[PDB]
Amino acid sequence: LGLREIRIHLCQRSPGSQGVRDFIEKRYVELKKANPDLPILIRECSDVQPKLWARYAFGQETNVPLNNFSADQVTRALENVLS
Amino acid sequence: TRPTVRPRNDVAHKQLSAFGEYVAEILPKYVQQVQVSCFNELEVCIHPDGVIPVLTFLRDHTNAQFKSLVDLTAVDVPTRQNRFEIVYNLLSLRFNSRIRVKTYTDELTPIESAVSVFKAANWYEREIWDMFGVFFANHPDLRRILTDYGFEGHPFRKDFPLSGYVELRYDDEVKRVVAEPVELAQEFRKFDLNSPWEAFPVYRQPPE
Amino acid sequence: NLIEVFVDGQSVMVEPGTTVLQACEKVGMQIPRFCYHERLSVAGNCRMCLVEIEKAPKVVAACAMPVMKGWNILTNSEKSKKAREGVMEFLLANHPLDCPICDQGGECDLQDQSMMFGNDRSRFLEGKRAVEDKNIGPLVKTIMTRCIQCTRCIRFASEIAGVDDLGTTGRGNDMQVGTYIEKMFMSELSGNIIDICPVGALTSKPYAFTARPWETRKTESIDVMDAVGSNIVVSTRTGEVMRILPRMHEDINEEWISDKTRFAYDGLKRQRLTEPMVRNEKGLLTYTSWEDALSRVAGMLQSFQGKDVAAIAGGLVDAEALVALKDLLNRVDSDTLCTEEVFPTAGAGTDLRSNYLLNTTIAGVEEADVVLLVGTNPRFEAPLFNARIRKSWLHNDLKVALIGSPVDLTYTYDHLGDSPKILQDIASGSHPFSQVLKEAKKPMVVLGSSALQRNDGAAILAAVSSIAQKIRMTSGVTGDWKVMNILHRIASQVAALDLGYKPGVEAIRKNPPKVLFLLGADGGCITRQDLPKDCFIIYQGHHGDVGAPIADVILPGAAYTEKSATYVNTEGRAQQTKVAVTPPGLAREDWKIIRALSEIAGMTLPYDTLDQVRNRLEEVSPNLVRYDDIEGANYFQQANELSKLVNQQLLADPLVPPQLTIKDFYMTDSISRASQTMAKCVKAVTE
Amino acid sequence: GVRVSPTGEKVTHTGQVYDDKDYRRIRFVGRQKEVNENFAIDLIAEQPVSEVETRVIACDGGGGALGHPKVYINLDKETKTGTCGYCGLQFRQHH
Amino acid sequence: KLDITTLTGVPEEHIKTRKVRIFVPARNNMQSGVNNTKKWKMEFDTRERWENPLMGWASTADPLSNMVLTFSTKEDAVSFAEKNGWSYDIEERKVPKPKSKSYGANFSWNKRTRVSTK
Amino acid sequence: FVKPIFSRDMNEAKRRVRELYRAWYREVPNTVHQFQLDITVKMGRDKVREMFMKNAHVTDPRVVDLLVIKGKIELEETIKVWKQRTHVMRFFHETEAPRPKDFLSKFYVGHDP
Ligand code: SF4
Ligand code: SF4
Ligand code: FES
Repeated sequence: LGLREIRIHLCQRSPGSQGVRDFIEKRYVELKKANPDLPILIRECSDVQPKLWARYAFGQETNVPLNNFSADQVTRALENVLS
Repeated sequence: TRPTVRPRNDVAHKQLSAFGEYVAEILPKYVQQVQVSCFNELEVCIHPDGVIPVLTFLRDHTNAQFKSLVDLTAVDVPTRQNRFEIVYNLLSLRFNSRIRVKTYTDELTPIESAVSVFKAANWYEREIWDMFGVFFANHPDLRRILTDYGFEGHPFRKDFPLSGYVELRYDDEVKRVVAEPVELAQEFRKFDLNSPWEAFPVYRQPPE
Repeated sequence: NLIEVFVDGQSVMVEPGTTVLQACEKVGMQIPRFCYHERLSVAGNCRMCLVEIEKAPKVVAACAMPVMKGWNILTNSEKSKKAREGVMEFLLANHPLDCPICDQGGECDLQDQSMMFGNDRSRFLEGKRAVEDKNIGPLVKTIMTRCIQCTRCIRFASEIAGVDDLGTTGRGNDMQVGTYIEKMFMSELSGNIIDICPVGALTSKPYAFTARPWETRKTESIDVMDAVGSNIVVSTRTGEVMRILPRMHEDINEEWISDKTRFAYDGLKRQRLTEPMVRNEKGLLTYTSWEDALSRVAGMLQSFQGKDVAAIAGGLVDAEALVALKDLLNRVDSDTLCTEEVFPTAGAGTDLRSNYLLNTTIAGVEEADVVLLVGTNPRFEAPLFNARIRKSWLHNDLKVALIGSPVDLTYTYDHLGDSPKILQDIASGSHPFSQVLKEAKKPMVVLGSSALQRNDGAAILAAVSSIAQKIRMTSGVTGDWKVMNILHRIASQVAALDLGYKPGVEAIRKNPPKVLFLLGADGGCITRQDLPKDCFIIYQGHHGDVGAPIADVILPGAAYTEKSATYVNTEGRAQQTKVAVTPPGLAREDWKIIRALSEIAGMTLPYDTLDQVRNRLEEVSPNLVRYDDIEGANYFQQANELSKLVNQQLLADPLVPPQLTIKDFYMTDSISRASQTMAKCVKAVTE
Repeated sequence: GVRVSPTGEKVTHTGQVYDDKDYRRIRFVGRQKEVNENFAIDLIAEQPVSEVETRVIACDGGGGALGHPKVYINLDKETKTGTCGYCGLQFRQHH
Repeated sequence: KLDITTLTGVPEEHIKTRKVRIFVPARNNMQSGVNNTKKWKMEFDTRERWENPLMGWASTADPLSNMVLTFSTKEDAVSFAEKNGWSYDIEERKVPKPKSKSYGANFSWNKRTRVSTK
Repeated sequence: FVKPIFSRDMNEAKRRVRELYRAWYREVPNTVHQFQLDITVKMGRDKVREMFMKNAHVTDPRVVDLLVIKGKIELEETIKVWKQRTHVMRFFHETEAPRPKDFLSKFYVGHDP
């Protein structure tokens, strides 16, 4: 119930995406190391806001936009959605 | 250059031209282009807000009594926002002259009605109302010519199908003729006969 | 910079060098032509290009003479017209009187330009020559008589096709370009010559006599017969598909689509899932209304939510049906998401999306100063791309060499042995060939996607990742080059991986009853031994080949041109299909049946229109909503490589492409399989 | 002697007769389906093959401007007859 | 949004059911002529057309299906579909990229162009 | 911006429509008897209310007033005992089959969009 698939969206160039870009370039290897099971799909899409889908039980999905968030705040959301 | 070719009448082109600048003088406020082709066929612009005041002047002598509105020929080009291109063909009988003086309008512009001025346009009116939707200044009645009664469409808008959406037939238990959805058999099997490779370099709009 | 030369009146900043042709064609003026071709090569034969320069004593060849300053070019000038008249009087001096029976005769370029130029009356008084017919293939009939010594076809053939059987023969009168000897021309791009023929000399046999160009509508889209994702203009007529033509695009086909795709359409005309076919008490299927079969599968799929269900994705299948079906599996939390070809995922490569992408565009290949390939030959997966290779080989000049096999590519390539040694000797950089890899900048590293499987192909994966990283270590790379890339042959896995459903590993084929079939074209990866008990297995392909009979309670569905469902190119390019002739009978839009089953399942999908499922794609993909956007942030090999090295797999023998040779290339998907032209053609290449 | 369908009605010269399942066959009931007695196909090969010792020839279909456009049939290969693209009738160069 | 959805006589069904297609028409592959790539045009999406039970004719569904419309520019066509209330899909122009060419480029022993006999 | 047909802002227009409704709403029985419509007259008034509902999304006063221009023009043909009974019945489309907006039925019918 805690998760099945999780995924994020990211502007290729926008300032509100940049800290997140730096994050995926760093710690993503660690978080991905943490979870052999549940995928953390990531997309390059220049959708107006960086995004965070997270499926739970029976396909329901949380969706927090990542506009104007630092990578530390991003991670701050990330531990919150472990379940 | 002759047995097949139609000879070019320079003389009438000269006279029509000179008269064209003459008119260009006379009504600077609405008159624009003074087109003069080798067909001996002169043409002139009018702004739609300038429909009536020009036309009335035309009927009255200057050196051309533009008597008899022979036609209010109409064309619709969807590209231009001023899609409509109302044209006043005219003929000054005393001077045996012919001229084509056109305009433009949008869908909700109440272009001036020459009904008071010519009255010949009591129907050039209602056709070009009905086929299109070119609303007109002040006419005794805007009831439709040609197209039926309950009919909703505006064919000659160069829009919606040549068959139209409507195809009526008598029906049994209703004991009466009823309009129905088209269902054409065989369908107008349109041929695209357009030719790549321009035959007329002399024309040709630049790629720009 | 650019030299100045005058079009008739206007001054023009024309490029240094370059022909008068491109000069007039900059202002938009267009010179009459035949033998010349825009992406071929200049040839002086058939001088329709004649024009006089403003100071020219006599007319020049506009398609060939390089521009230079101080010239002026009155294309409309009388002498040039006398010249064109000189050409057309002669071409028609001996041409056959057979416009009407010509398949090209309804649209031949010779005709249009016969209208544009040349005297209306002719003055022949003797006896024209006429050559005998000269067969060069089952699928490319050649009437000849008609060919105008224009040599565009040999310059195509000898070059990009790589085959040289075609060519000139003889001199003086009764000279002919008829190829020597009886032997058929053959090529994997044999069909494209048909397009390139100005006249009716090279009329295709399968399409012969069938139709006339003006009648046809030209509905457009893209083919999925290749993973190349080539664009297409389709000449349908009267609800029937009359012929396929490529739609040009420099990033992809550059107006030279696969000969296999070109005759694919015929296969749509063979057997089709026309009506629903539910097995009876006898276990035999019978024709059935949708309410029956769909209420039945509605009776099955409410039973086994979550576990004990799976879904066999096809290779040609549209992404949308996958979207709705996985959403169905979401509502029941059925995690299973299996897909035809498996793709290895050390550190889970589905996430980075870039992993499976051919990160360099086919357009981007030309700038590479060095290119390498691994495993399957490009031509039996991307013949277009093979032509791109040979074109670069004829132009850009760079090394290429095969690994794992010496398959008969048209261009020169260094021979190399097999993976276990080569991959490590190159990963080490010890291999002299790898020393050449350090030697040259703008690297490219290709892998046959067939080798991604290879049981222990994960070894080749980590190996090649180490290789590309090592060549990055060699530096001289811009670093944004995205050296790491592969050639997918599948039309569907790339989008499913954009959605990252699963690696597609078939090891899952364990317990689940009531697996659903999407296409299910192969008898290989899946079969009914997965569940000894029930053989109940739902199906929604369109041709009945292989997968359909195994399945029960069959559910017929649309072919690709009919649906407007989208497809993703291997370069990550997104491009939707558009509607054409619509499904033949009870066949319908593919995912619509899914939304219907879900609607009966008590878990109806929130979106209604296909435009609204596309609206859903933005809230998940989110890249399917955007079409021409190949570009993105690109995750870079840093984070990528790190989990690749936290695994490692043993390398092995052997390493062979699936397709081997030409004769095996004619039967892949259900349309290519069922197409009759394919059967005749494979029997041709046999005996 | 048109080939007879299982229903018994004669097939069209372009063979296409309706299936026994086919309800549409009902239209012919009470009436007569019509198909031409004289198939052109048999009449194509019925004719003797004309032969001329020369080489290239010029068929006109019989009748100046009463037939197909003038056409130059080649006879490069004696292994085969030179069927017209129009008349459909064969030619050969006997020697 | 100057909708003329009611000002036009069109049935609401045909304006609801479908989006139209704005685009610039492609050059013939089979023919040299670039000439029709110029001038934009918009066309409605094709629908199913069942065969006539008699005589095997086409039996068209949607009446409007054969419509076609030229435009000077793309924003022009977008403006029409906006004025008229139908949904649409913009498509880009496709002028071929310029290619450097020269008569001698075919030759030269070193360039491996060479070609052959001529 | 551009010069208006007649009414400027909605109320100059809204005034015209009500003038229209009554112009129909009183006229209806006259029509019921001239053509001897078999419809109960309240059905006629209901249809009168309905055609005034289809035009609910109108927002430009030029669109409103142009619609009442055309609608009064239709009233012309109605009152003058032009048209025929059939033309009056064209508004009903009773010969036509009902349309199931439900998507599932739309699946069941045909290829459709
Ligand atoms: S090739 Fe062009 S010209 Fe020659 S016959 Fe066929 S159509 Fe007529
Ligand atoms: S095919 Fe016949 S006509 Fe077309 S180019 Fe080659 S030779 Fe000239
Ligand atoms: S155009 Fe190629 S030579 Fe005349």
